[PDB]
Amino acid sequence: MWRIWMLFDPRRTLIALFTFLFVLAIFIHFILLSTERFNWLEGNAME
Amino acid sequence: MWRIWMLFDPRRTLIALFTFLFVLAIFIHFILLSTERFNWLEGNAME
Amino acid sequence: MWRIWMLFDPRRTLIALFTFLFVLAIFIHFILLSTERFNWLEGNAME
Amino acid sequence: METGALTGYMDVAQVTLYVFWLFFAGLIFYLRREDRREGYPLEKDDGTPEDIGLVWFPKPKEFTLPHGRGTATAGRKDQRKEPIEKVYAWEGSPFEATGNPLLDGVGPATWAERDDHPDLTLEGVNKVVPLRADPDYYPCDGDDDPRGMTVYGADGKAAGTVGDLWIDKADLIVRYLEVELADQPKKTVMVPREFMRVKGPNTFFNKLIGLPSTQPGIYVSALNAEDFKNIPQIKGNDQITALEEEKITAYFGGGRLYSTKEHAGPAL
Amino acid sequence: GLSEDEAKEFHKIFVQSFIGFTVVAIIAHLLAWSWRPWIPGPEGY
Amino acid sequence: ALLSYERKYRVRGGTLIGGDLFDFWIGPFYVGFFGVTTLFFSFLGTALIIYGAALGPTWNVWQINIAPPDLKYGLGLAPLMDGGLWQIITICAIGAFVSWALREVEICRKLGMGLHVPIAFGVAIFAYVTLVVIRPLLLGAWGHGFPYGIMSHLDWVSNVGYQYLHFHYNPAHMIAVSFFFATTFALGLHGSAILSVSNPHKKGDPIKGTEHEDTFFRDFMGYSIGPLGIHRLGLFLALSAGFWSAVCIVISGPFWVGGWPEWWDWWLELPIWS
Amino acid sequence: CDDPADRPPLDADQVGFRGVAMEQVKNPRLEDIKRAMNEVPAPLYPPIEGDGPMASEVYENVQVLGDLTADQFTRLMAHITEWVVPKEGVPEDRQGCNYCHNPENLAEDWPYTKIVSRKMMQMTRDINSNWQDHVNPNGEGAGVTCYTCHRGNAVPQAVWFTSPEDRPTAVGWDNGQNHPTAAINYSSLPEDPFTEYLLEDNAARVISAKALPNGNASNIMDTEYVYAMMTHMSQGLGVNCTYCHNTRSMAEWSQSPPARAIAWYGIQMTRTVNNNWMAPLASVIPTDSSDWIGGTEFGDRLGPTGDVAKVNCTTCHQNVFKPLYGAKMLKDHPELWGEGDYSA
Amino acid sequence: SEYQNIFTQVQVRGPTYPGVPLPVGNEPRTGKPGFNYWLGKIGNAQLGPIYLGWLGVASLLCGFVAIEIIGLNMAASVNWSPIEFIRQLPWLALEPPAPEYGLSLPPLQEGGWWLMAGFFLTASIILWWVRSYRRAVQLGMGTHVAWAFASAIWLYLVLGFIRPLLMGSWAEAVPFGIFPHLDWTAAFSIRYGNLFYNPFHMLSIAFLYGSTLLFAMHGATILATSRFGGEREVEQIADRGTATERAGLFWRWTMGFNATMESIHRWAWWFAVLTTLTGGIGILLTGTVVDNWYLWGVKHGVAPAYPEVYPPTPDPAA
Ligand code: BCL
Ligand SMILES: CC[C@H]1c2cc3[nH]c4c(c3C)C(=O)[C@H](C(=O)OC)c4c3nc(cc4[nH]c(cc(n2)[C@@H]1C)c(C(C)=O)c4C)[C@@H](C)[C@@H]3CCC(=O)OC/C=C(\C)CCC[C@H](C)CCC[C@H](C)CCCC(C)C
Ligand SMILES: CC[C@H]1c2cc3[nH]c4c(c3C)C(=O)[C@H](C(=O)OC)c4c3nc(cc4[nH]c(cc(n2)[C@@H]1C)c(C(C)=O)c4C)[C@@H](C)[C@@H]3CCC(=O)OC/C=C(\C)CCC[C@H](C)CCC[C@H](C)CCCC(C)C
Ligand SMILES: COC(C)(C)C/C=C/C(C)=C/C=C/C(C)=C/C=C/C(C)=C/C=C\C=C(C)\C=C\C=C(C)\C=C\C=C(C)\C=C\CC(C)(C)OC
Ligand code: HEC
Ligand code: HEC
Ligand code: HEC
Ligand code: HEM
Ligand SMILES: [Mg+2]
Ligand SMILES: [Mg+2]
Repeated sequence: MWRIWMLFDPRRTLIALFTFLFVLAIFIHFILLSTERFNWLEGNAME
Repeated sequence: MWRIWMLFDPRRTLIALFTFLFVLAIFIHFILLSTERFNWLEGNAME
Repeated sequence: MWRIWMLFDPRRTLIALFTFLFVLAIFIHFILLSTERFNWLEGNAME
Repeated sequence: METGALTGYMDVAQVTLYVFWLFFAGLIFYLRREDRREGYPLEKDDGTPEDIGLVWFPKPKEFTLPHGRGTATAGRKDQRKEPIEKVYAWEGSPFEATGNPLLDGVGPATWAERDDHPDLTLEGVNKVVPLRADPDYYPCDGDDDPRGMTVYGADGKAAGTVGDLWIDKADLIVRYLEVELADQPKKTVMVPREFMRVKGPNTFFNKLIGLPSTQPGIYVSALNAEDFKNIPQIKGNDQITALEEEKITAYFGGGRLYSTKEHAGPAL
Repeated sequence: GLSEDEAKEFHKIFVQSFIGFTVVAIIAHLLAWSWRPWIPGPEGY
Repeated sequence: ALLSYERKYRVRGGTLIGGDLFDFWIGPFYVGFFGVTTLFFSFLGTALIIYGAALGPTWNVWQINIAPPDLKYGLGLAPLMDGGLWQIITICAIGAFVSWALREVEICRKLGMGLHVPIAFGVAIFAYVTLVVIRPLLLGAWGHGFPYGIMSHLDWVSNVGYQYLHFHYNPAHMIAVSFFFATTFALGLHGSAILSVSNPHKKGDPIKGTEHEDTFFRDFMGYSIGPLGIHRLGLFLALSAGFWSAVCIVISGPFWVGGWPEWWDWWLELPIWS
Repeated sequence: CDDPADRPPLDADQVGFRGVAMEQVKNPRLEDIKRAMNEVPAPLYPPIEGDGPMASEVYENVQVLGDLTADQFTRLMAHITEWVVPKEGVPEDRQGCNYCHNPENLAEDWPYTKIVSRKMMQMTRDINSNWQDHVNPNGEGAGVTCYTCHRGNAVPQAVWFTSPEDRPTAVGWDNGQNHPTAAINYSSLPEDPFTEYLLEDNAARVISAKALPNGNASNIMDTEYVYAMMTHMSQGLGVNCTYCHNTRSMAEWSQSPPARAIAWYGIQMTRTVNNNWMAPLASVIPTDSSDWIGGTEFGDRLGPTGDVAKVNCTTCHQNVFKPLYGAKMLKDHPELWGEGDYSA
Repeated sequence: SEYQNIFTQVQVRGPTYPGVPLPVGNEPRTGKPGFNYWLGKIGNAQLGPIYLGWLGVASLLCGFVAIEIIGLNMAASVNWSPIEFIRQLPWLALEPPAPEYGLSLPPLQEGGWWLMAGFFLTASIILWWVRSYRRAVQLGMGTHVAWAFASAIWLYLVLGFIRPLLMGSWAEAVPFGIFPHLDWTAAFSIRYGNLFYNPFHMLSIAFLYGSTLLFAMHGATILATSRFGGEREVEQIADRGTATERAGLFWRWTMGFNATMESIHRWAWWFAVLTTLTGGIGILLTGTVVDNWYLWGVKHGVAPAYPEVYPPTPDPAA
């Protein structure tokens, strides 16, 4: 599995991976803020 | 089936496959969110 | 029929065929999702 | 006060509009200054300079050229003696050539004093070269190869045959046609691409349908076949200088007025 | 431009990680089915 | 009076009409025969517009309105104060615009240039005559032309647009707007590209050639059309914007009377998804 | 393009000042078809203006036609049969004037149509009396009969139901718009401006009264509802926006043609009939959809939400600036004049 | 019949140009450049290579997320029917948030998706802008593209972000749809009293007309002088030739004044950017500081008064 860096540049992959992870993290945080139950700022009552 | 890598370049195949897999995963999650039964964030009752 | 690969390049044919099959499969799944009877996620009653 | 109001009648939108009018007036004034970087100061019909002031005429713009060619100054004054005479004495009168305007570089045949050095690519080699000096470049398949076709003048008379193609390395396009003259005093002549029309079986409506060309060749409506011999000659081989480019293209530009005379005189 | 030895080695890693992806997905689908099955039936849930 | 390089080009010939008699300059302007006719039609049209402004209710520049005749006058000439003045000015405008184009032809011939500019201006003239002649002719009344006023013809555009309840849904208008948006987008890119190479980021840097121009757009958007292509495409987009504008207004009324969104029911009612 | 196609020659009427482009260009060939479609059927026989026994005395179950002479009562029965009962596709037991009646005894309100017809009798006379500001603008209006909004059909061809509320979904929210709808010209405008303005009392006004901002809470989304409503009004009358507006000054009533004022009364009158006459019918019209005369062949009597088919401007303008091109059909039927005068 | 320089008659083929060597600190260019015959008919035949650095991949990913949110929501609006998706595609949209939520974060049911798509589309556009800046600097060229791009972003930002921020409602913003955003455009003018009377809308149109006019002039002028090498504009700027002289003289003799080869592109640059610059200001003014543009026009003596062909209609609602 270490051979994955034989095919892909470790620097370029890390840039692409970090960009993907932050975009996904922002996407998921944004989706939760767009829900009634999981908006920790609005604080709607459970159930 | 190892001969598929004599035809397909492993690098661009992996880039295409990973981009392919993420789009399909995003599609299915979006489709489930659009339904009443499988929207886990909203959590409608069953039956 | 084995001589079609002397005319069709196996790499480009497989790429076009695999892409075509996935697009068709998504097309058919989406068509069924739109129908009332075959929407397996909505679960409309039969008959 | 109303939310947008300023002085009862004045409002924010009105003063914002006037702020732009000030900026636009300054921008037009700035743009007109840039327009005066070439062709100024103005001169009278006899050559006497006109007064430009200082708020309009900007300081000379100095472009540093690549390839160690030095620096270039906008507003270069051409030094060649003008072989023209004013037809009338009043200002605004046309000028008449005191000789042959086609060869003297006057009117539509006028050429500027461009650099006497060939244009170079970023790598540093000549930009415009004949196809004989670089086999790495070839005419594209699907386009008729001018090499071999006979070149016809404006009067329909044959003027020569294409001997080579001069191409631009930066932009993969034919720049000039090297034409071996049918009439000989091997004298070759340069025909710019924009002054010629290719009429082969691969141009369009002929490759699409499959029709052969009835009379394939290179057609030049700018000059008659007799005037092809006087097209300015390039000093060297496999290299064309920017000044030589200007003189060849200026000679063709004046052909419609001085060679074929179809623009000479009113239509009706 | 892959030689036969490297093609086999890529396929061996490709197959193993494909199984790992599929096995994790299989577990995810088993958990999803135990949560809410997605095949309606004649009555439709 | 002359640019430093202008004297050699101020030669005789290239005219279409008049030949020698009108072949001269007044300051920077070349006159020619069509320059005289341009001045004649421009002065006459401007004087009649100012006369209509004087006889109008106000001297306000935005509010001056030379309206066309009533629709009841049809294709005939109305009284001057009842839209006839607009009809005369329209003829003067067409005479001035065509003379201006033909004047540009003479200047093009005198300089050895191609006729691209007068032809491109012809598209602009075609749009005007579509608005002021062709569409009124197809509708059967000169009163369908737009009025000659800075703000009054904007009211005309609004009312014609809402004569079809949604002018955005006009298919040719959709094409024409995209071309107008495309040519401005291309113009901004092209002006930026030429300025970027002639004005490098670091002051007093070597000037960049066509290789840098191509490389930037290949680096940026993956394709560079080249110095020749951008002027071909830019002229094409600008002329397509002018041409499809004429099409969009000429089909509104003469060839379509209902709401423009109605027209799209052909697409919705296609037998493949009816 | 349309049948007949839009091409020269064309007709154009100018409503505003010259050059303001306040005009309507329409197809003369399509106009000829519309004029043929909007031809008023001739009355069966002239009105019985003479006196006689009252309808309430001869017949026992008369609630709304109590002021009618027995001869006038019979004349109205014959005409409404021609106006409402279609002579094509009706079940055998509801043909002729048995559509609203039990043949054995006519005093029985067995079919729901008779109870509905009673409500429409009051609604038609209420329109002709209390809404003359629209249908009789200055004493010379055409008025309204049953044929005006029915045109020989059991159910008017132009009706509207309240749009059912979309299921609350996390993905795919459309906000009641973003789909091509024929009622609003196949645009993406809100599909249901009718309930907003023709059911509840909402003024279709969004434009501020002063140049600078003030207490105007109207947002862009609710002008799209006004736009959708005005698209229907223009489409339902076969006119354009300039028929009622100088669109450069759209809110300015001083620059609007007088047709706008009449159209305003049409909005008030259409809202009133939808609330006072159409909506209460839900308790009368059977919901089984098999008890409807002819089933669903004549059209849906109820909507997805169970609401009654309500009245549009298109309901009985039917793409004409005036119903039946302003033909005075009500003048020949004094029985449907409640309190207004429609003679001559 | 002479050659009009509309289509390249003879294309030549050779080695593909990989671009000028980028300085250290830049990613390698991606793709294998190839020649397209039909593209070479009008301009350069070479397609690619492209530069995909961190900004390029980040902008592509952010733009992909925004497009997916829009596309999947429009697909969900037609019940995931691909037939209805294609048929109704111009009519579908990702609707902006409901007005009841103001500037607060809306749920997915009532416009939460629009805010995410707008956020990721804005991030994609912003990352594309700095990429436009960076690609110019790395080549040593001036950053004229980035600042012309910033003007376009300025109007985009005020349309969907800045004006809704000033109005305190995301509902004021533009739907992500083809026809619905035309409906929003029409409704915007209707709501605020005939945006024709917005003076900055007038200015934006004058520059939009002028930009189209300028490219019609400039494109035709360069094509008419390309026979003298007019298309090689940067070479003409550094070393003026007869093509520049003829181009300037044609316009000097026509309208009495002219530009240079460099300064015409300054006219081109400014007319284009002023279209969105004036337009963005005009959009920012309406609703915040002017609420009825026609009434603003009558207040400032802009709106013409027309003779009454009918008596003024009293408002029946008192
Ligand atoms: C009934 C309709 C109204 C009207 C309502 C409006 C409204 C509302 C607006 C305009 C605007 C304008 N109007 Mg107007 N307008 C009217 C009539 C006209 C008429 C005419 C002859 O009738 C003309 C010529 C115009 C022309 C114009 C332009 C001058 C101006 C748009 C500039 C521009 O190019 O931005 C277009 C470019 C952009 C908006 C974005 C720029 C680039 C961005 C960054 C693109 C990003 C691409 C992205 C990454 C792609 C992926 C996206 C995803 C796939 C989703 N209008 C009438 C009066 N008009 C705009 C303006 O600013 O005016 C003040 C504006 O907001
Ligand atoms: C078709 C592509 C675009 C285009 C192209 C184009 N326009 C051109 C050219 C070209 C190629 C020229 O060569 C020519 C020129 O000389 O440019 C400087 C020109 C030109 N385009 C001009 C304007 C112009 N172009 C416009 C549009 C466009 N032009 C298109 C978008 C517009 C718009 C949309 O509003 C305008 C206002 C001029 C600056 C110029 C033509 C000058 C001309 O015709 O000169 C002779 C006439 C006069 C000097 C005055 C005549 C006055 C009349 C006798 C009376 C007034 C009549 C008029 C109808 C009044 C209307 C008033 C109301 C509308 C307020
Ligand atoms: C001066 C004002 C004018 C102007 C100027 C202007 N526009 C500009 C610029 C300039 C100067 C640029 O430099 C910039 C540009 O890039 O130009 C080439 C741009 C631009 N103007 C654009 C559009 C545009 N401009 C417009 C208008 C205008 N632009 C004005 C008229 C308009 C209109 C009228 O609405 C539009 C639509 C773009 C072409 C571009 C900016 C593009 C951008 O920011 O993109 C960011 C990245 C993305 C959104 C990527 C999304 C697409 C990907 C393909 C996603 C998918 C990834 C992956 C392939 C998924 C695979 C999935 C499959 C496996 C299933
Ligand atoms: C596999 O892929 C499939 C689904 C095919 C994908 C295909 C998708 C398709 C076909 C998509 C089609 C998309 C279309 C047609 C889109 C049309 C878009 C149009 C015409 C848009 C026009 C105008 C829109 C504008 C001007 C929107 C502007 C929005 C802005 C500026 C939003 C800004 C939002 C921000 C900055 C959000 C910030 C987040 C905050 C700060 C609020 O967080 C609290
Ligand atoms: C049927 C019961 C009607 C409905 C529903 C609506 N209208 Fe009407 N309208 C109706 C009649 C019989 C008449 C004729 C009155 C007359 O002058 O003879 C009208 C008239 C109008 C007009 C005036 C037309 C003109 O040229 O002046 C307008 C503008 C009008 N109606 C508009 C209108 C609108 C917008 C409606 C829906 C909200 C509407 N009407 C409903 C009968 C009926
Ligand atoms: C337009 C304003 C109308 C006038 C005038 C009259 N009617 Fe009507 N009617 C109208 C509508 C929109 C509907 C549909 C209501 C529904 O739920 O479908 C009706 C319906 C009827 C019916 C019922 C038809 C059926 O269900 O089979 C009848 C019997 C009927 N209308 C009769 C009727 C008569 C006799 C009228 C003149 C006095 C009359 N209607 C006027 C709209 C309008
Ligand atoms: C007559 C039949 C009309 C036609 C055709 C159109 N409109 Fe209208 N509009 C009409 C009336 C009577 C009213 C007043 C509504 C009320 O309840 O008071 C309106 C109102 C509008 C408005 C709102 C005006 C305001 O003060 O905010 C707008 C924006 C509007 N109308 C636009 C409009 C458009 C775009 C039309 C063409 C498609 C259109 N209207 C047609 C009457 C009539
Ligand atoms: C030619 C066929 C018809 C005849 C002969 C006829 C005859 C009559 C008679 C005699 C009555 C009075 C019944 C009584 O109270 O004793 C009556 C009432 C009534 N008819 Fe008709 N009718 C006919 C068609 C219709 C139609 C088609 C409708 C529906 C559109 C209709 C609607 C009514 C209504 C609503 C009443 C009750 C009147 C009231 O309550 O004021 N009739 N009809
Ligand atoms: Mg819905
Ligand atoms: Mg909308």
